[PDB]
Formats: sequence, structure tokens, C-alpha cells
Amino acid sequence: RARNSAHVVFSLNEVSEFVFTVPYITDTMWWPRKYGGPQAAGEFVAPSYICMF
Amino acid sequence: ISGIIGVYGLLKPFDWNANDTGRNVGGHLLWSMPVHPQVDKDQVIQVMTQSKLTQYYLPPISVVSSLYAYTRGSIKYKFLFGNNPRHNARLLVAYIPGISSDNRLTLERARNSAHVVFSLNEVSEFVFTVPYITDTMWWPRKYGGPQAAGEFVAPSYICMFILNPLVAMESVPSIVTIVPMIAAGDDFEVAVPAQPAVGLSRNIDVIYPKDSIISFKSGYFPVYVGSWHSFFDSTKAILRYGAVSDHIAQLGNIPANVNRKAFWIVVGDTIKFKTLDKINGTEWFIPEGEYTLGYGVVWRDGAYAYMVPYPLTPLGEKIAQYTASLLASNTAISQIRPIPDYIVDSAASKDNILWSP
Amino acid sequence: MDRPEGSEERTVQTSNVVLGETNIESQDIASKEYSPTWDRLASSEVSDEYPMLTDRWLFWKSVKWEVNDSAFGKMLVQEKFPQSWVQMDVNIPNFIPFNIHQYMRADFEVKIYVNPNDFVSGWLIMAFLYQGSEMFDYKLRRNPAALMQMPHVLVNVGAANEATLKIPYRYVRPFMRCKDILRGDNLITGVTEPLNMGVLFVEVLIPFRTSAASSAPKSLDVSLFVKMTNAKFTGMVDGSIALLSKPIALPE
Amino acid sequence: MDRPEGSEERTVQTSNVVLGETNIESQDIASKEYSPTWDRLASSEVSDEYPMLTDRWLFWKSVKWEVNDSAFGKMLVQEKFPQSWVQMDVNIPNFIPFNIHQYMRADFEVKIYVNPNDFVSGWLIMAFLYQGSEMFDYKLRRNPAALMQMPHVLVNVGAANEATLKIPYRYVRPFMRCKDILRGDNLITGVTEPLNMGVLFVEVLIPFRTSAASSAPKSLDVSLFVKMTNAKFTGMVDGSIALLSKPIALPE
Amino acid sequence: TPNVMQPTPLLPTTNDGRVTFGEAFNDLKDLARRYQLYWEGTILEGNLRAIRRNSALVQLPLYPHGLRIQPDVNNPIWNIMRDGHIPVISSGFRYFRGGLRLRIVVEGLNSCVWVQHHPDRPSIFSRPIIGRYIAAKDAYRNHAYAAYVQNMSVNRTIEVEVPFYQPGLYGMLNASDNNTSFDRLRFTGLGDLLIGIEGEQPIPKEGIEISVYYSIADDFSFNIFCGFPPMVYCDETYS
Amino acid sequence: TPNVMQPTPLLPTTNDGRVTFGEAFNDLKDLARRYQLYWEGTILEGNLRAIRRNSALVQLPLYPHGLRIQPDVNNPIWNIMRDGHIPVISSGFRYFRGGLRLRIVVEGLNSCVWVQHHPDRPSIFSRPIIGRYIAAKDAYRNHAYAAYVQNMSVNRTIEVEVPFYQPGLYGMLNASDNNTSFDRLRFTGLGDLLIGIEGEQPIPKEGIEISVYYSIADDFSFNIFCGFPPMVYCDETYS
Amino acid sequence: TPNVMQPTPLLPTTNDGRVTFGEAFNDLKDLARRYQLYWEGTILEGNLRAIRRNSALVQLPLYPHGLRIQPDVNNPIWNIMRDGHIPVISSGFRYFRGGLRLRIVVEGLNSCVWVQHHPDRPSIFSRPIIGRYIAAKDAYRNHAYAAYVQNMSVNRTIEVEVPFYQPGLYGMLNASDNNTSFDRLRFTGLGDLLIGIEGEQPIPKEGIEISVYYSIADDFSFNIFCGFPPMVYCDETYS
Repeated sequence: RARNSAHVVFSLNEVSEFVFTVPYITDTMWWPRKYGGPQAAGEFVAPSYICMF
Repeated sequence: ISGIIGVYGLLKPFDWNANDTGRNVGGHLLWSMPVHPQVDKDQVIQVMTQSKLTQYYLPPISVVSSLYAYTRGSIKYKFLFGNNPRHNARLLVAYIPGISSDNRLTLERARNSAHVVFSLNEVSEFVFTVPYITDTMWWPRKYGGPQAAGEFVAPSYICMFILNPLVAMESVPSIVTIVPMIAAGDDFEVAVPAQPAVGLSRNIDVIYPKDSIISFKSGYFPVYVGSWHSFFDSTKAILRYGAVSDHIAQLGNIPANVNRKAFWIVVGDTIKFKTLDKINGTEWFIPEGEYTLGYGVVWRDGAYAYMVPYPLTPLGEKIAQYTASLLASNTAISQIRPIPDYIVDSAASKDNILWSP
Repeated sequence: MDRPEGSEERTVQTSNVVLGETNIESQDIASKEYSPTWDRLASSEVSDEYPMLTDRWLFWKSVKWEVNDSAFGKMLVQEKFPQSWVQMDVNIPNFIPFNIHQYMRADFEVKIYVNPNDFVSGWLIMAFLYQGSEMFDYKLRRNPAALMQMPHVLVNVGAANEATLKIPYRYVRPFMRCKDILRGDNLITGVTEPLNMGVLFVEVLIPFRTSAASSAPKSLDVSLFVKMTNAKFTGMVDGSIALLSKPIALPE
Repeated sequence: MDRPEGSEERTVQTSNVVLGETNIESQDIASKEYSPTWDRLASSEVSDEYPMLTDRWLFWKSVKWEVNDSAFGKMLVQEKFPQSWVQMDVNIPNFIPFNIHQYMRADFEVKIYVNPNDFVSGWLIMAFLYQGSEMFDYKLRRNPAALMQMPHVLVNVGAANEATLKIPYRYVRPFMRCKDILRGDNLITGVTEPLNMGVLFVEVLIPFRTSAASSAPKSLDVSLFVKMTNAKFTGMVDGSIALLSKPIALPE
Repeated sequence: TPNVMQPTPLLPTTNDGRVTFGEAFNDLKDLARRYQLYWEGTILEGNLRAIRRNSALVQLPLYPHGLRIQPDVNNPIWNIMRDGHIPVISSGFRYFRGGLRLRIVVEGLNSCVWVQHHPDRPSIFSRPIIGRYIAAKDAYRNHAYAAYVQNMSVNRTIEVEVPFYQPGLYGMLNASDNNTSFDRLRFTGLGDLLIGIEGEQPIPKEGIEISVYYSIADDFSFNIFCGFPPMVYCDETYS
Repeated sequence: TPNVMQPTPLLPTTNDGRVTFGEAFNDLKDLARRYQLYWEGTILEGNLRAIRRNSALVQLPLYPHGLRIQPDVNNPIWNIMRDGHIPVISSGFRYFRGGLRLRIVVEGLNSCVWVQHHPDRPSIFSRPIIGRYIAAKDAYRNHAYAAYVQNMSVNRTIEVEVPFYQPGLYGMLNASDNNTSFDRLRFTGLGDLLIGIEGEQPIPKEGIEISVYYSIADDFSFNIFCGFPPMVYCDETYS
Repeated sequence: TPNVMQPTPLLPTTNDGRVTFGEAFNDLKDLARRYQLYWEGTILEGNLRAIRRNSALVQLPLYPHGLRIQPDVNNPIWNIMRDGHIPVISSGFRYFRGGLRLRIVVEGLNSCVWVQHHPDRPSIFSRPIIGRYIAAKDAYRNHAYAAYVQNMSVNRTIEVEVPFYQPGLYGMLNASDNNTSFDRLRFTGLGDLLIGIEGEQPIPKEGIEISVYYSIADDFSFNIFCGFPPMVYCDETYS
């Protein structure tokens, strides 16, 4: 199911370092911080999820 | 070809009632059929006949297409409505590619394909030029020359649905007959000449797999009732094909599935002939006069088979009935003799006479 | 009418579909039509447009209103726009130009078709209200007197006439989500209503009046069409990475 | 309608006669219209033309079709064209532009007039078939499905509309005889049918449907007109040098 | 409402890409046919007259629309599938003005065969007549008629072209059969074709088989388009 | 039929002579209002928490359409005549993008007062909450939020401008109150305003009175016109 | 690694002197073949139907890759040495678009013979079928199909060219035999060829022998190269 979204396939063949620059795909322009000042009893949610298979 | 197949042909009409509280609802399927040059036999005006061939009033595009193997192009379906300004409605006619029936066909699915929405608001005529959506370039004809036991399939299916149910009034006819008409698009083409899938209705007579008894042989007709010196000293009647001696009309290949005790009947054009005294023990007697040939009994003489004439009369059918039974039991030739008599020759037939068990 | 054929009927053609009309429309636009420029500022992923699929005119619903149920204010259709999700059970279906993608945006056009006789009278009023479902006075603004002040088209039943309502995209996102993000508390991250840009209102402006005859039609069908001028999709996911919840109907 | 007078009605004027129409026609031509050039190659005698008489529009018949007799395929008129010979007994009459001359030729124009109410529905189809009486499948081609493929005009009863069918001269002679030459055997010199160029077909395309009311008209009259563009006569004889036989009707 | 009339078109798509009728295939498809189709069967000795000298064996009426179909069990090509393309093509038209090409095959003989053409002979038959059963004063070879004498030792297929000799404007096709006019006997058919054998010598025991194939010509034309008569499907010739 | 549509006009007279909206009077009349209207009442000692230090006394949700009206007998300005111009003007529109100006008056104190602004705080309240009865972790002064500290010895009216900090295209006004979404808590209000007293010293016996007036700004805009909701006449508030 | 790929060549010598394929010999050798190879055997009287009129004697499916080989002791040319060049050449390719040339030899008859071509007939047979044992409604001469009528008195070898009439992009060769699709019946073969005898007269006691030879054409092309299927050596046909 992860292959049906923005993904990358890294090879580990004599390679020790690489970077996966993830996009910013959001319904809005700016995204509220997940953690914040004590004001409410609920932590906001992140816009996306990164998974390594 | 483009000129001819452009001419509109009429298809089987249907009534469109506004008072029907069941069929006149949003979503109902009013009319549908496969999309191909030829027209589905059930969507064509038909004229059937007992023991004959069914006649189909095919449109210009269909007749021509039956002369060619493959075909392609858009098709123009003109819908004519028998309404007046008072009537009002909306129909959604669609073109579903890859489908040939309405087993899984609905309005809410037809909107997902090439379709058109016609309004019936002071409008009596419009045309829905359906596309040519195919996996291939040319498409084989649905109907063809007898060569296999299967009719090919059309590439698509056209369906007419109800969007806004027909509404009429009290002072207006609730029935609006619809007359679908077909013509070929400007991009319509016909590929390769093949065996006509149609024939003329000039003569609808045919010889089905029905055990017709073979009309003698070719070259052994026309035939007439005559005499034969080896057949009871030429006093009885047989069918000849020539005045010259040893010229008796021979029958063709009689199928081996026919009963040995069976006699025959004329199934086509026949001839008149004049012909027997009363037989012992029975009241069977034929008055001297002119009768129409109807029945007959096969007389075999080696590899050649001939035919013995019998008048078309309730009496003659029974006499030929017995004669057919006597020959089945190998009765003496002299005992079967009391077979119609030979009085004089008779008029020749136009052509080959047919027979049946 | 006056020809061997009927009168000449106007035509409207989009991708793979054709609509026919016979009379003059009644139109209006929700708000100032424009070109989205801050949407590229919400997604890093390239947007996608499917003109052949999104520009198509689709028929989604047909409602019947009879004289006995035709009263001033009678709501013939009250649904959240845009929500045209139809499936065998109450469950966006992939059977049409619909995509199971995270985010999207587009401008909409609503056409209402009604086909009455020459001898009936009545009036329908089709209006639209941007995010009316989120207003504290929603149920209070359903009355035709309030519908007259919102962007709206009028349908006359004493004339056979069509109507189109242009509804340009307006929202606070500016990308609305097609599916749910359900993991949030009521205090922070409340559940998000998928594709809820507003509420489409059709109602009875003037009670449907027919002839007193028995053989006369007492019910009339109101069919609707919807289309998208330009659609953009920026959320690419598995068709079943997120799921569709039962549409929460909101009637008064 | 909309004026102190009625609507403005179109007019068609020929020699000594005027026809009025109110709506748009439905027309078609039998075959490619032309100018006869081999006719002067058939007669040594100078041809004659009578524009003032032959160009006139004449009314010859008016048939009534009711709902009870209106069925799909119902033949309202089936006569051999051109044969417009009318006399006290069944017996060409000199009372109109008709001549008792041996040979003639001309192009014809057929106009069908029908005058229905605003509240009826039905369809008539007027077709023509060149020398259909001589075809071995004549009686088989009378069905409207076959009439649609022949040159024809359509009449709508849901609209009051006229129709004209242009029929240019086509024949094997190319001069058809007005009277008989009866002295011949069936094997050679068979009897010649005077003025038999074809068969004019009008029929019921869609059954005549009226209102269910008692005081409503259940019968409608179909009137016909015929005219000749250019006529030529080349056989000059005594009006009684040859005689007219009783027209052999040919119905199915 | 001309035969081709589209009042209000609702075309959802563009037209299909134009091919020429000869591109994805290599022949130009239009309605012209010089394809040869059959016309008759076989003859035996017992069919000919007592004095078979200068007496034709076959009297063939010349019709562009072919002969009147007659189904036999000896000949299934007429029974299971109807007559060829030509008579179904001519069924949609009214008049013709051209000549016909005749290809004739005579197989049971190695003796000379003749073929003569009688333009002015009234075509009042819809079926060929053979030998004795032919009307007298017919199937007698004439002197000053277009003819072709051919030896079967050299070639047993005769190819001739029958001309159009009618004293009229057109030629009528699809002519009725039994009871008249002056247009059905001299203006319908091109005339009659007589096929005979140069010798009076008896016919071989096995008999002779004559298959006549024909085609259209160049000076031929189907002039006026008429409606198509209802057809019969060959595919339903078993039930 | 656009919202402004005149099908057939029957105008018997000419138009009235044009004035400019500022001629027979001297101001230009258009729909823009920086007129200040009230928002809250008074507070007593018994309302504040046991430890009133860095604990705000008022939690003010920021709504362009004002607060949810609540009639009292102690406050007739809400009861005999409904809320001011601003919330009736915003009732005919759907979205806003500007900041608000707040003028705040504190009268029973001569000690320092603070005012802080919390943009990202979800606006899920339609009424201000005071002291002890305020939700915990709220009405606690934060560190890095826009604020203004003012001494009542110098001036007892605070004038500040609350900015528009929403991560969205618009700002939603006329928001429902009780049961959600993600558009009703972060996209409707500008946030919350906390008003507290610098000292933990007890409130004077007479108590303190806080009157908050507010107005629109320049970067503010009523974007989409909606229908007007049915109104109530203030003139019929006695029967 | 394309089909032709040489990673590291170790060539000790220069190349061989170039000849043209036609120099030390006088013909240009490339893969094109109009060499004619056999296709069928002989027929007797007892094979034909009771009514052998307009009934074909042979139903020949048209395949560029030849027919399915069937070894007999009466025919050693199939048994000791496998089928000719053509079907082994077509075994290394997938598609074709051309027509085929057919040379047909009929030796036991001196009577006329016909040959007809049915393009649209589904090619679902891998072996020719004769007379009575032919499926009904097949081996019935059709009317409007490409044909050629020839007298054996003039020449007893028929040479015709069967065209390519398929409603598709390609023509599939090396088609499987027994259980389907829509690509195996209308897109594989050029159709069927029917061979019959003009007369219904009985077959001579000695019987008739029909040898069908065929070749490729110019508009023919082997489009896509596939791997070669494992072959069988004819040299090992005795152990």
C-alpha cells in the first residue's frame, strides 16, 4: 500500500548513507505544531506518516 | 456506398405511455439494442409465414453491410416522436462499449459512458450519432453466410433511459409512439466482400432440414406420367422424363432414415393426369377422370429408383399407403398389380417436383 | 410545434457527454470567479488535472414533488455540497470520475432540469450556501425568504426552463480532503467532514399546482446535473489506505 | 395568435391559383432533377407546352383517417401516379388542364395538406416509388419500414405542417401515353397502362391519437395537391380517336 | 425530410479517423461488382428433341437481377444460401442501361458448342427451359444474330459480352413474372441467350453440365435508388 | 436570475437626484465600521483561584461576529436592545481575513494589568470564563506570546491590536458552538485573549469592572456575501 | 545484454574475406522464400457426400506456418523428413501481415474444378477435412467470395494468390489448436480455401489426387523475432 504513494527505493550495496527528503503534502498552507504550551488536553496531529519497509 | 448507407431505415417502434405508474418512472429502461451496422432481428419489422422464411425489413446500412465481412464507423440513430407541444420529458441515451446486453445495465451506470440527454419539450426529432469504440480497427458482421453455428457479437450497446418521466394531460394522448431510425455516419466504411447474409424475398420457399424426398435427379426432369414396357406391359403409370424407351425418371439419394413402409406427398408445383377398377374384398375404385398429382410410391429396380403417381384424393392416399406396405414385405409383383392404370400421357412439369414422407 | 421536427434545441457539450436544452436558462454565480494561486502553496506534490473526466456533466439525483407535498418552504433536496458518493450500501466510488485521493479542489456548476406540462404552475428555487453546515443559524436559513438572498436560480413550472448555478471554489483550507482523518479529540483536531464546501438548497417557492382532472399528472420530477471546470488533486495514497465513513446526513 | 390578425402565412402562387401555408414544410426529391434531351428524339412532331394550364396547382383528393382505423402501416392512399382522371362514371376528362393526346411527359410536385388541432399526435409518411406497380415485390414494399427508404416526406400531426415531394420525370419510354393501345397479344405487345410512372404512398407512421373526450374530433382529413413544372405533348389526335378504359385499380 | 436528414444531432465524440476504403486493406470498396455468380444446372439426353440439329438446348432470359430463385435438393447453393450479391444489389434500384458479361462452362462434352443472343426477343420467362420442353420456334438457331461458336477441345469455358439493345430510355430490372405490358417484355431483359451443340450426335450417357456465370459491365449503371425490399437471413435456413 | 435581476422594469419617473453619501451630511457612508462596542462585565474576589499569581482573570475568545448573546437583568444593554452593529453586519457574510482592535477598560484597580494573545489556541468557547471556574492550564500567562503590560496608575484603558494568525485561506465567522471540526477550532477565531493582574494581592472589596470594546481593522475583509438570517426587532422587547 | 552482445572479444585473426552472398555462387542469400512446398494428399469417391453438387471436396485452413504435421506410411515425405522450410522459418517469428500464393494440382480429373477463399471464416482446424466427413454448412460454395473456376482440360494446375483480410494490426502464426480466443480464430489464419468440382458426376474409379503447394508473397512480412523452439533432426529418423 506504501508503493501507492510518494516513495523511494534505496539499495544497500556498498552504500552507508542516503537522504529521503519528504514532501509537504497538506490540505492547508501552514501546519500547527504537534506539541505545545499547556492550554488544552490534546496534542495536535501530524499531517503525514513516513514508513520504511 | 456512402450515398446509400446514409439513407434512414426504420426500426421496430414502441409505445411510450405516461399513464403507466410502473414503467413510467425515473430510471426505467425504455429501449435498448446492440450497436452494429446490421440490426438485431428482434428490432426489425418482421413478417413470418408458416413453413416459410421470416422476412426482415432491413435498413440501407444493414443490407449493404451484409454484403461485406467487416465494418467500422459511427452510426446515426434518429429518434422520431409522435408527440405535440403538451408532452414533456427527458431521456438519457447512452453508448456502452464492450457490452451486448442489459444484464448489468442501469441508468446510474449508463451515465458513466458516452451518452446524451435529449429533452422532449416541443421537440419531435433528434439524432444520437454513436461513436465507434473498438479494440480493433474493423469489426466483423454480426450475421453471416452459413459456415459456422455461431453469430459474431456487436462491439457495443445502446440504451435509452428515463430521466424525467413523460408527462401528458387529460386533453392529450397519453401514448407517444417512438420510431427509432438508423443511418451510417460520414465516417462509416465496409471492408471485404463476403457471402451475403441476406437473400431476396421474391421466393421465400426453402428446403430445410426436413426430410424432403429429393425431386428425382438433375437432368431427369421435367417429368410426366407415362408407360413402361417392363412395368406390367405398360398398362400402369410411372413418371417418365423422355418419350424414348428406357427413360424412366430416376430418384436422387433417398436418406436411410426414412421408413420402408412410408409413402410420399408433393410439396411443390404438381401436375394433372388421367387414371382403376374396384379391388377384391374392398370398395377401392377410382373413377376415370383427371386428378392432381399428390401422393406417390417408390419402386426400386436395382440401383435406380423410380416413382409411381397417385391422385390427390383421400382414396388415393390409402391406396398408396397399402402399396407402400406391400413393397415392404416383398409381395409378388403380380399381386401388387391391382396401382393406377395408364390411359394416356400427361402434361410436362415446369421443373422439378418435390416430395415428403 | 411548427416544424416536421420539434423546435431547434440548444446544446451543451463537454467531454464524452452532451446535454440538451430547449428554453432560456436562469443563472447566477456563487462568488467572484478566479484562478487559484495559493493552492500550490499547500502541497509540495505536483497537482493533477483530468479534463476528460472532471469536465463531464453527471446526473446524480432526480426527486419527485407532488401537489400534496408541495408547500411554501418544502425542501426538495438538502445535501452537503460537494458530496456525490453513491454505493450499494451506505458508503468515494471509483466507478465514475471520482478519485480516492487525500486532497482536491475544483469549481462546480449545477444544472437543474425540470420537464412540466403547458398547464401547470409553480416555482422552485435552487440556492447554494458556502459552508452552511458550519453556521450556528443553518436550520434557520432554509426558508425561501432566506434562499432569495443567497446565490440562487429560479425555476418556473409555468414555463419549461433550465437553470445553471456556477459555484467557484471557496473554502478555508484551500484543499478539501476527500476522506477522513479521524484521530483527533473534540477539543483539538476534531473530525473533518470530507468534501463539505456548502449546502445545495432546492425548495418550493410556489406550491406545485396541477389541473383538477383525474387523468392529469400530479407529480413532477426534478433532475440535477453537476460538473467541474478545473480539478486538482495533490494527495496520492492507496485506495484503501484511508477508508470512507457513512455520510452523516444533516437535515432539519 | 399574437396579432389582431393571425400569424403571417407564407404563400405559393402559380398560374391562376394560390396556395397558403402557415408552417415549415418537409420536402424531398424523387431523383436527380434534369432537362429532357432524348424526348425530341422520340417524336418528329413539335412538342407543346401549356404553362398557364400545367403549372397550376390542383386539388384532387381528400381522405379522412380516424383513430379506429389508424394502425401502423395503414395505407391512406395507394394509387398509380400520375393518374388524376375523374368522371361521373368510372371513366382523360377535358374539364381541367387535361389533354386527350397520344403522348406526354412532365415533372410532378406533390403537396400534402393536413390540418390538425394543438392536442393530437400521429405521423403520416408520403412516399413515391417509380413504376412500383411493375415490380415483383410491390405488395411487399407497402410497409412504412420500406417507405422510409424511398423518396418521401413526413407529416407530423403534433405540429401543423405541410410537405412537398418533387418527382422529376423518370420512365422507360421516355414519352408516356395518355390513352391505351389495346391491340396486342400477352406474349408480344401487351396492353399498355396509360400514365403509369409510379405509385404514390401515404400511410400511418404513428397511429392517429386523439383526446379521450366525446366532444373531441376523432377524424382528420388529408388533402392532396399536384402540379407540373414543364409538360410536353407530341401526340395529336381526335379526342375520341382513342378511348379511355376503366382504370384498373391495383390494391393489396 | 430528405432520405438523409438529421434534424438535431447529439454527437458526443469526434468522428472516427478516416481510412480510405483501401488502406488497412488494399482494395477500394465501392458498389461495383464484376464477381461471377452461377445461373443454371445440368442436361441429359432425354431432354432434347428427336431432331437435335440447330436446336438450342437452353433458352436463357437475360436479367440483371438474375433469375427467379428455385430451391432444389440437388442444388444446395440456392437452398441453404440465397442467390448471389448481384440480385440483392439490383433490388435497391429501378433501372439499368448496360450490357452483361456471360461466362459459360460446358463439361460433359468435347464437341463444339454455340451461343447466340436475341435482343428483341421478349423476355417473358423467369426460368430457363431445356430441350423438348422448350417452346417451338424457340431454341432454333437464327442466322443474323450476334453469336460465338466455340470448340470444347480447345477451351470449355465461353466468355462473351451481351450488349444493351433496347429501344427505350432505360432497362427495367426486378420485373414481375406472369401477367402483363409493353415494358415487361421488350424493356426489361436484354433478350434471350440460346445455347446449342453444333452436332446432332447423341449426348454421352453421363450427360452434360452447363454452368453459366455472369457479371456486370462498365457501360452498366444502376440509375434510380429505390427502397430496399425486406430480406431473408441465410443464417436461419435450418429451423 | 442573479441576486440583482430586473426582468421588466416599469419606472414611471426619473431617478432621484444623486447625492454623494457625504453631501447633505458630511461623512461618506459605506459598510466599514471602527465603532467600538462592549463585550463583558465585572469580576469579584470570590471568583479568582486560591493562588492568583500569573493566573488570568478572563479568557476571551476572539470572534469577529462577537460573543453568544446572553441576557441578564444586571445588564440591560444586551436584553432590551440586542448586540451591536458588528455581529449583525458579519451575519450577512461567511469569511474574514483581518485582525481585530481591542480597547479594554479596568476600573476598580489601580494596580498593573496584563493582556496576552493566543492565536493557535482553539476557540471552542462562545462565552468568557472567569477565575476559579476557568479551565485549568488556561488563564496561565504564557512566555512567548504577544502581550502588553500596562499600569492603571498611568492609564486605565488598554488599546491593542490582535493580529490574524491562522494557517488557512480564510477565517470563518458565525461559527456554531457545541459539537464538532478542524475548521471550527483553528480557523474560526483569532484565538483567546487572557487578562490578568500582575500582583497576587487580593481584589478590593468593591470588586473590579472590566469593559472590553472592540472594532474592525484595515486588513480586515468580509469576503463572501451570504443571505441574511432572520432578525429580531429591538422595538418589540416589551410585549 | 542485448540478443547480440559481445562483452570482451578475443579475436586472434582478421575477419574472413567478404563475399557477397551471391559471388562464388550467383544468387543473393537472404531469408525470403517463394519455394513451393506440399500441403495435402488424395481423395476417393467414397469420401464425398450423397449430393456432391456445389459441395467442396476440401476445406483448407490457411496458415503461414503450414498445417499440423501428421505422419503416415502412405506419405513418407512427412515421416522420414519433417515439414518444409516455411513452417521452420515462421517458427522463429510471431506475426505476419501478408497474403499467400497457392499452386494447386488436380490429376485424376479432366472436369472443371473450383477454388474459393473465405477470409472471415474462423480458422479453428489444423488439418484439412474431406467430403462427407466435412462439417455441414461448410464445403458449400458461397456466392460473393473471391474465387477462380478452372477447366482441367486446359490446365490441371491452379495458381492463385490469397489476400490478407484481417480486421487487426497483425496476423498470428504458430497458433495453438484445440481450446480457446478471439485472436485464434479471426486473427491467425487468412481463412479457409474450398476446393470442389463443378459437376455432380461421380469420381473416376482410380480416384483423384490433389497436391497443394504454397509460397510466401511480397506484401508478406515476419515482423517480430522470437526465440527458436527446439528442433528435430531428420537425420535420426531411423533409430
